[PDB]
Amino acid sequence: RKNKDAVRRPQADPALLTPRSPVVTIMGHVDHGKTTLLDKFRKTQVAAVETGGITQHIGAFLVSLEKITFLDTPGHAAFSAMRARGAQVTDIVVLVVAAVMKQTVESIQHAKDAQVPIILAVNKCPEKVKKELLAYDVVCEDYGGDVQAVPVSALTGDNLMALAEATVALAEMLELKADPNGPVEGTVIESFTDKGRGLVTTAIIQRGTLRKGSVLVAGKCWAKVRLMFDENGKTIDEAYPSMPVGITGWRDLPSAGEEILEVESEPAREVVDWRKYEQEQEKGQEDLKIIEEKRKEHNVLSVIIKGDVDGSVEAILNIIDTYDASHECELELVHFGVGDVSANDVNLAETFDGVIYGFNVNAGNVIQQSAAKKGVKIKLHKIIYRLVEDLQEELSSRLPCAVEEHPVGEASILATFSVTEGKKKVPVAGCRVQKGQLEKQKKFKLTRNGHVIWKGSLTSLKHHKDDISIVKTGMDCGLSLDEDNMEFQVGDRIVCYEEKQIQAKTSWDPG
Amino acid sequence: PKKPNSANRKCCRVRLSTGREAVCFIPGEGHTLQEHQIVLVEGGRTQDLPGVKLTVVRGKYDCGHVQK
RNA sequence: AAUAGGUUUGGUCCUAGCCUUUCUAUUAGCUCUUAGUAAGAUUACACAUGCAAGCAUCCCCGUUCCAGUGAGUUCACCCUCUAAAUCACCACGAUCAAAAGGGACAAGCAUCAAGCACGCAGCAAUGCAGCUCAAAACGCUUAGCCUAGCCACACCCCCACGGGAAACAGCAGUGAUUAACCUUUAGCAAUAAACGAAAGUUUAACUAAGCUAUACUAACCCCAGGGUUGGUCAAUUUCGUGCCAGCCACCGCGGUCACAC
RNA sequence: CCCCACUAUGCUUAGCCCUAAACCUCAACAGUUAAAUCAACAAAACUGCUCGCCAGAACACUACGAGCCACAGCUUAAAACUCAAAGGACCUGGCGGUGCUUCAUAUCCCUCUAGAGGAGCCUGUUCUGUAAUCGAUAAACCCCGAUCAACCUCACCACCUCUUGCUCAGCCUAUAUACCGCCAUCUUCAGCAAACCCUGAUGAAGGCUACAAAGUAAGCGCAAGUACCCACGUAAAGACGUUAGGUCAAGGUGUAGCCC
RNA sequence: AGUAAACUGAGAGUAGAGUGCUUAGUUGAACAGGGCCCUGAAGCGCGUACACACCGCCCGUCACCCUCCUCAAGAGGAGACAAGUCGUAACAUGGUAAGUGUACUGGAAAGUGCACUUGGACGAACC
Ligand SMILES: Nc1nc2c(ncn2[C@@H]2O[C@H](COP(=O)(O)OP(=O)(O)OP(=O)(O)O)[C@@H](O)[C@H]2O)c(=O)[nH]1
Ligand SMILES: [Mg+2]
Ligand SMILES: [Mg+2]
Ligand SMILES: [Mg+2]
Ligand SMILES: [Mg+2]
Ligand SMILES: [Mg+2]
Ligand SMILES: [Mg+2]
Ligand SMILES: [Mg+2]
Ligand SMILES: [Mg+2]
Ligand SMILES: [Mg+2]
Ligand SMILES: [Mg+2]
Ligand SMILES: [Mg+2]
Ligand SMILES: [Mg+2]
Ligand SMILES: [Mg+2]
Ligand SMILES: [Mg+2]
Ligand SMILES: [Mg+2]
Ligand SMILES: [Mg+2]
Ligand SMILES: [Mg+2]
Ligand SMILES: [Mg+2]
Ligand SMILES: [Mg+2]
Ligand SMILES: [Mg+2]
Ligand SMILES: [Mg+2]
Ligand SMILES: [Mg+2]
Ligand SMILES: [Mg+2]
Ligand SMILES: [Mg+2]
Ligand SMILES: [Mg+2]
Ligand SMILES: [Mg+2]
Ligand SMILES: [Mg+2]
Ligand SMILES: [Mg+2]
Ligand SMILES: [Mg+2]
Ligand SMILES: [Mg+2]
Repeated sequence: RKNKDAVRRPQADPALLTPRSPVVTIMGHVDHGKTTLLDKFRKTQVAAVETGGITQHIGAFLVSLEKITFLDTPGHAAFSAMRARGAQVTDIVVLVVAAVMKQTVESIQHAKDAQVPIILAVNKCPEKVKKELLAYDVVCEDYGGDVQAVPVSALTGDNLMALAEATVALAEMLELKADPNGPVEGTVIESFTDKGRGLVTTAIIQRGTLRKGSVLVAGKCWAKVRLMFDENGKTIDEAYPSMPVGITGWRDLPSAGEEILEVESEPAREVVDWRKYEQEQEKGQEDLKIIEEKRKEHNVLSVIIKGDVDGSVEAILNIIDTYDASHECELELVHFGVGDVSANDVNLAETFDGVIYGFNVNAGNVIQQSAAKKGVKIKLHKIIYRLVEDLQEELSSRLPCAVEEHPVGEASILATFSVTEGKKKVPVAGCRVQKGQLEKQKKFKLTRNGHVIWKGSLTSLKHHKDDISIVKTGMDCGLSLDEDNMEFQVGDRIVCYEEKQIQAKTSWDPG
Repeated sequence: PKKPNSANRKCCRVRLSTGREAVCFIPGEGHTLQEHQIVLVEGGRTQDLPGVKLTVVRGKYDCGHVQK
């Protein structure tokens, strides 16, 4: 098939290059003050207005100090891809460390992968932090390293001015320039479905100027740009390089992090078609292999996922894929999607006896009533770790009960008798209780020099021609089993035990 | 299939958009249909399969084309 | 169903069903160069946003129209009577057309056969006990229709004081849903409507554009794909397969020499 | 099913039940035999008028609803899933524990003679066994391919050896369900059939009566001739076909398969 | 009928090998009459749901799977799938002719009683 793909333009000519604003991404560990620092820079407060005070989305804001594009990456271990995406699209990384953690190390690794300058922000103020970072290849100027370290206090707004000065100086040193003309090149930061504006994508422009009516393609998707808005929702008539923008008009929802390229006209579709064909071919090859492998031969939790944005859905799916307890319980992902819980999700859950998990999405009264009618369980969460805990609870519920065996008593056989009762010969074991006590209700097991011979309950417990339920220590008792095949010797042992069912918890750990 | 034909016709039970479960034949040599996958099913009975009156449209949704 | 054809059987004749051949529409697969024109959500489910009703020396008039949808459904047609409206004003009338009265008026089900007051007389009091129905009453289900267009609805409670609640079945657009999916264009320059005495103003009506092989028309120096090839039915060489993989609208093919994969 | 005994029941009276292959499966009334009579069979073809009924098979004399003196009931009576048929009447053949008649001439029975099945042995086969063939294997296999295996024969097994090899290679490798070649069998039959013609309304099909009524028939077979001792008898002969009958191991050969 | 029976000889093939095969001869019988009852054949018919043709076809009960329907989800029914099992009910006078209504009975097709039908036959002069 002819190659109709739309490819990225060659690197811009030096004459066409024009200076642009810098893209700075704030990365770090959970509760290291990234959101608070961004709030202080933005002159607005949004850390307080959050569900649990956790940043669960990657947002881009155009701050005017000069102008910078700040990207707030989540600090949680769940949204690793999100952080990576920021590293892929950023020009400068502000690594915020509270006065080094796992996610800080991961963000450092992402920045090294992206080959991007790093500015250290010692929040909550330091020398110990720099000395530790020496191990992680982050060397401060005090230690002869290029990385600039700035101690700051985001809560009190201390030393932030010098932090901004260092960011501006590093941006000037980088000399970030791009072509503000020609076909548009950009990257998707997020994609979601607004009930009023359709499929919307938060993107960052890397090259060219985006305008209303521009035809864009991203992955298997394409759009005719209908509305370009900012973080506040106001329409913007142009999108210069290094400018966040919410673009509406996508015929299909692009995956987060996919490149966006402008094309000449809608009959774009061909390009999309070609890409689809390519993907099909790849899948087809895999299919062929599997099919050939077949032809040469010749406790199930099903979960629906509905998230507000594709990035959160991807993070949840990555968490799900880290499931390793398939032996005890099998976790099947029936369907994942973006948007509020809908009729198709309810039907899918009902069909497979699954459970719907809704991350930052709603469910109307009609949907809830339908789910109640069909026996579907919708579980709406606003925090990712709450959803993880709920999924773990469901998995544990699917797990069978674990029987705990507690020893109750022990008796040693002394003699074997044959009693003729009801025309039947019953073998009776005369046993002396050594430690503990024996109870009729509690189960018993037979031990022969350490080997386990029988497991069950006595058919008749009798002492001194009288039936007694509990024999104390040192009491003789004749024991008769329900199994006639069991042979009683002179030196056999009997161990009594009580069995209690206990709740079993999933062995899978999200970390 | 019913006599006198003999084969192992590749079929799949699917729940339709109408909420009804039905058996659909999967035409073509080799398929990779799995549980929870979405397909487009059309009419046209399979002659040798009693009770099968549907057919999966190859090349739509999760059902790819026949690999050459 | 026709100029008919294949198919019951060891075979023939008859009856009969099913399918084929033809023409459309929608969707799907594969494919697709241009121009003109026509047509264009699946859904009476929910709607972000922007616009869609002004004019005018103040009062008035219009916003009851146009535009939309097909949920509901023998309010549509003919006759009689006569409102509102136009003919400046009466027209001692014409045109147009409400309400009211009479008649006519979709499909399936009789395993819907009885409805249960459905009639008449009298000025009234009141009296008679009747009225409809197998020539389909009563009832249930389905459906917009008889297309220069007409009927019905306008978020639901048939209505809408009121209540539920805060309404795109106006245009552009979106969510959900479906196999089904047009631009968040411009102008009042033409016509139509509203207003004004008028120059004129307003109009998502409309006009001129946008997208789409859904259709028709026409063309291209280069640019062609889709289906089919056992019979019906136009058209197969060689390999591989070996009742397996697979194909078929019907009859059927495939078990080592396959015109059927 | 056959025999014996006995009851409900068959009968009477009074109510019910309301069904039948309740069929003469042929509606009532009026009329025609004119023709264009007429799918087939049946009990000829029709016309006018009216009523009742029917619309692929099966589901289904069913379910539900309704009505009934009926309570395991009767009447009316569907639908879903399924199939490409179901069905009616015929033609030819086979078959019948099918009728009538005539026969069987080593023959079906009663009969006549000698045997087999019982014993030992020879030999073949099945089964078992072995490292150790193959094929026939109901009549129509079983002293059969063999008018013939100690080596050879030999195609089997074990071990060893050779690679353009006795052969312008070879294979007893698979397929007798691709065949030729030679045969078994009905056959201890007498039919097969070209080319015509006629009947069936020009259907599959059928085609004889001698005081004759649609058959004629070349040819094959029977028969006749021929061999042995006759003209008798015995041989030989014995068509088309049947059993995908036997043989790929007499030989040849299609296809497929091995070539240190 | 020079048949059966008994006895003797020779040939083929082998280097040798059969109680085997082929062949010649010798002695040499008994019954041969009744019957259509048994098994078949022919002539004329009759029936036929078989047609690779009675070694045919075919019916019902007792498992699994699949679709649909009626249901107090357990179950029943129908159809397909088609097995195995128990019989052989129907198709020929199907071996008790078949069937309708109805009643009773039975593992199952089905059996029997009563009346009805030919969608059976009775062989079609006398004998
Ligand atoms: N002592 C001190 N505390 C601070 C300072 N800045 C911020 N904080 C606190 O630290 C917390 C930082 O957590 P977040 O606001 O969620 O910012 P974050 O590091 O991005 O955390 P995530 O969004 O979950 O990744 C805030 O709740 C502040 O209260 C500071 O300068 N000094
Ligand atoms: Mg934070
Ligand atoms: Mg509708
Ligand atoms: Mg009913
Ligand atoms: Mg309607
Ligand atoms: Mg609405
Ligand atoms: Mg209303
Ligand atoms: Mg609209
Ligand atoms: Mg949409
Ligand atoms: Mg369309
Ligand atoms: Mg005017
Ligand atoms: Mg008796
Ligand atoms: Mg009497
Ligand atoms: Mg009678
Ligand atoms: Mg009856
Ligand atoms: Mg009944
Ligand atoms: Mg009933
Ligand atoms: Mg003996
Ligand atoms: Mg042998
Ligand atoms: Mg053999
Ligand atoms: Mg030897
Ligand atoms: Mg050899
Ligand atoms: Mg043969
Ligand atoms: Mg002879
Ligand atoms: Mg002769
Ligand atoms: Mg054979
Ligand atoms: Mg053989
Ligand atoms: Mg019988
Ligand atoms: Mg009988
Ligand atoms: Mg009887
Ligand atoms: Mg009895």
